[PDB]
Amino acid sequence: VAAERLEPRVEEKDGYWILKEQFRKGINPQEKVKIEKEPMKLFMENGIEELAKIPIEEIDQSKLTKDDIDVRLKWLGLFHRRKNQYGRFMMRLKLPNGVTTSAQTRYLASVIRKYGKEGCADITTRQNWQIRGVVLPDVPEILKGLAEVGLTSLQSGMDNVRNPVGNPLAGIDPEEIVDTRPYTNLLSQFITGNSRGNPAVSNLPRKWKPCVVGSHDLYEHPHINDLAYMPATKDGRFGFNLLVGGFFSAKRCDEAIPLDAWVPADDVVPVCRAILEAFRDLGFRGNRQKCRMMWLIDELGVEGFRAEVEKRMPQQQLERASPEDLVQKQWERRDYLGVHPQKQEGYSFIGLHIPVGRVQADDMDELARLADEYGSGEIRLTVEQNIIIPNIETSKIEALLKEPVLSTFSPDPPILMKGLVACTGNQFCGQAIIETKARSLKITEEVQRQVSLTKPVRMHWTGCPNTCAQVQVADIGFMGCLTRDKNGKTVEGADVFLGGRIGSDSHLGEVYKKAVPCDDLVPLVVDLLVNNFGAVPR
Ligand code: SRM
Ligand code: SF4
Ligand SMILES: [Cl-]
Ligand SMILES: [Cl-]
Ligand SMILES: [K+]
Repeated sequence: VAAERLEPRVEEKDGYWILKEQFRKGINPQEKVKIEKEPMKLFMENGIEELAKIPIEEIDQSKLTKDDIDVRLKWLGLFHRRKNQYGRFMMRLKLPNGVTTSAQTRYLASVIRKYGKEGCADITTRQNWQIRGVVLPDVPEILKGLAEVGLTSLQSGMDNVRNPVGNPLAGIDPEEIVDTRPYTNLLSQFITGNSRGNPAVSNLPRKWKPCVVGSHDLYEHPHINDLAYMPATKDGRFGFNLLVGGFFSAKRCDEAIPLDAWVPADDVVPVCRAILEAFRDLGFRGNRQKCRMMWLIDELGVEGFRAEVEKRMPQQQLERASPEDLVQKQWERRDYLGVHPQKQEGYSFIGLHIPVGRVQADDMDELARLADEYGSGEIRLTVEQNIIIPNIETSKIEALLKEPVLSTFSPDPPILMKGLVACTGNQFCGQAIIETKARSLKITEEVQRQVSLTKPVRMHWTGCPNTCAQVQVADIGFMGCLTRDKNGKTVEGADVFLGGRIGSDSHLGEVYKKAVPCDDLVPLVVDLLVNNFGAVPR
């Protein structure tokens, strides 16, 4: 690699970071949008106030403003559902470590409630909240309301740092390695500039995902993150070994690889900054499918990339990885649904199943009520789109289990439901090829009616090749497609994936059978479960 390849391609100009004039040739259309107007100005210079007053029909009449609502607003966590819910916006938060409060939950519920049939909310595969139904004129007030309850939606979509994922059992599990909350909190504060915006990390070549590991279970899925912090002692000091480059895409799925770097615990933010600066400064900005950070690592080689991180560390120091980390390979992933004792004597947490992560305003209020009556007003989200309510005095559990809402959001649903994960799908998502959430519930219910089993089989349903529901991690995965019935009629289908493993012995699954009509999946899945997962016909 020539020395010229290492010239930073962006520069700071008036508080924002822009592509240098000599690096603008051949860039993709999204890069052109970012050059035409800095997206962060919508928040940091309050551009949203005037934009929100323009009728959407007028907005659509000029490229600049249409790009504002369809592209730039994703820097404020707002996602125009142009195709499938025209004029409405999904809104996505920062929620480091999946931690929310009852007050925040009620606030989000009050927002979606206003929108009636156009509103609802979802737990995401990054243990995050999305709300739906938002209209542009309400955006300024919603931004204010979020801030009032201690939430931000900054930099949650497009070419930004995604929600920092941590251990859902952080601080409460007798078996945790290290509480991940302080680190995910710090990362979120760094990324968003303490909820004011951080332009230094908002003009990346592409999305970028971080997680901090604190569980032997590896609930955080470090193998699929762009940066994963693996807890490790080195020379008698606590810190993290670093894995880099994990990502999924239609084109390519790759597990994270060692950077061959260890940092002391206090260097979590400095090294996040150094890696992001290297990616920002040096990453390809052509074909969007070749812009994720792993592509830069392949171009420079991992050592070449490492040197770029190192030069951007304070005092330009970056130690090599510790030979061992603290994660025990002898481990069985633990079910967190149901009632479990905390490390604090006399306290329990309860994991509740949220069917395909979907909730209405009334459901959110009820969950918030439970967290107040039984817990400490805290609700935690998980990457399987479930919830945990921690800090419940154990003597209260008997009463809790009798609460009517637990018949819907159950501490002990059937085993296949426990592991079921599904993306948004075509109810709202314009990329989706099929409907996912309703279909996956229906099929899973029919399958479980036919077979019993004891193995915790994890089924993931994703609506298109973007694989937001991570079919490549599933025991059985379903990727949306259109296919044909016996008469040659167009029908919704799924490509079925097998072979995904999580935890320390991770592995990426691959397509096993293409183009199966959705109406034909039940017998296929029943047979797979009996033949490969020890299921028994009822
Ligand atoms: C909500 C969520 C799925 C879910 O039901 O939980 C989702 C939703 C969408 N994703 Fe994603 N992604 C979700 C996690 C993921 C993950 C999984 C993960 O992070 O572990 C991936 C695969 C892992 C990865 O990217 O490395 C993922 C891969 C993408 C991709 C493909 C990325 C690529 O490099 O090609 C896009 C489209 C793109 O960027 O080209 C996409 C684009 C989208 C958009 C924003 C497209 C759009 O504007 O319509 C989806 C919004 C639909 C909607 O209305 O909800 N989404 N997306 C997840 C929100 C996470 C969060 O809170 O931030
Ligand atoms: S996998 Fe496809 S259909 Fe599902 S939310 Fe992501 S982009 Fe939409
Ligand atoms: Cl996005
Ligand atoms: Cl759309
Ligand atoms: K769920």
